[PDB]
Amino acid sequence: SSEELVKQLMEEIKTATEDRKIDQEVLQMRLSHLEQRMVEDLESLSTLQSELLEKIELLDYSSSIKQIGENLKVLDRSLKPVITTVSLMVEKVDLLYGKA
Amino acid sequence: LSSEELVKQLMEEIKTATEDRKIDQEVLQMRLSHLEQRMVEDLESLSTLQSELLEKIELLDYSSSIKQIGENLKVLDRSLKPVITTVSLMVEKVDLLYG
Amino acid sequence: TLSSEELVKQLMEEIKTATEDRKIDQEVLQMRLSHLEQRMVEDLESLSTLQSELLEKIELLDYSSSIKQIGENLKVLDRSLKPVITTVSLMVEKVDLLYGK
Amino acid sequence: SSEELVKQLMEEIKTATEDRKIDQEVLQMRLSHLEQRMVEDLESLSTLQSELLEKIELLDYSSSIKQIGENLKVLDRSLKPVITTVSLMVEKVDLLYGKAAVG
Repeated sequence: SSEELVKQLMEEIKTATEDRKIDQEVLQMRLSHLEQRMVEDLESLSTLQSELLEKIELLDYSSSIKQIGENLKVLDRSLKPVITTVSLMVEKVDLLYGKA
Repeated sequence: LSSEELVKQLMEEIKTATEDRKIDQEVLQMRLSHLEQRMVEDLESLSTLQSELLEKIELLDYSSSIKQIGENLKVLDRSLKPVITTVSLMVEKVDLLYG
Repeated sequence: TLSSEELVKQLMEEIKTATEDRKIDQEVLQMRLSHLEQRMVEDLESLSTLQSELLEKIELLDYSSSIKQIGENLKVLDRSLKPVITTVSLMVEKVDLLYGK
Repeated sequence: SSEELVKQLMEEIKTATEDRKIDQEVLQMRLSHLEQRMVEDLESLSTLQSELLEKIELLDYSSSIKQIGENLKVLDRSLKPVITTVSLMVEKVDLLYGKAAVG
């Protein structure tokens, strides 16, 4: 019963090492689940992030707005000569109208 | 200092250490599950925010307003120098008729 | 030179030093997960903030009205010019006919 | 078969201890893989977000759109007299055209 206490105990360590074997199964099951959920979800986020990027570059109107701006400055330029050419016609027409 | 008493001491040392290791394992299982639940909670939030960025950014669509302005700017261009030039011609033609 | 009783006692001091060291080793594996959770919590918090700060910035970059106005003002300036263009248009038809004779 | 039992038990404990030592090393190894994957993925999201913060600044036309609004108002104000002036002048051309047209 000292030699039967060693008997029982060698069965406990056999028992406990079987338990530990399953305990380590469950652990791998939770680890893998986290790793797989991390790529499903940290990945999913990256898609949308990049889908947003697409639309940000599809709503770049810097070129259209630079151009509108520049076309408006051409008109505003041609105002100078226009007023000049009109003012010379006014006196010309004023002269014919006084000497008709 | 018996043998049957000293095997029993070692029996309870091992029994304890086995109880300890089990707990350690259940602690680790809980911490892994907690981390995964927290990560999911916090990503679902970010994931929602990013969908409302996808919509909200359509506020920055001006494609149509911008085409209409490009065209009205052509209309203005035809409304100025080409008109004056025909007027200057016209005044030239009247001027001769009075000669 | 190995009494059964003496091998047991040696096994108990052995096991005792292994149960202490097993303890420290497990506390480190535990705190590895606490450290990673925190790291993840902090970085996702920062992400979330920027996301909100981006949302506020999109609202500060809506010049949709300010563009519609320029769109309209410009329609108004063009409409303001049709009457004079018509007048010139008619006078030119009349003058060119007389000049061509 | 007292000392030879202890010596057998000791061997069972040795194989149990060393199996555990390895399971710990295997766990430490998956944890390092987890730590490195998590950090690499979070650094990517943080990279891609700060690239987002920059691209969106390209849609800040405020400076341009003020200048457009400004340059238009000028033109619109600067044209009001030019319409008036050409309208009076074209009426006078009319009155001159009438006489030239009968004579």
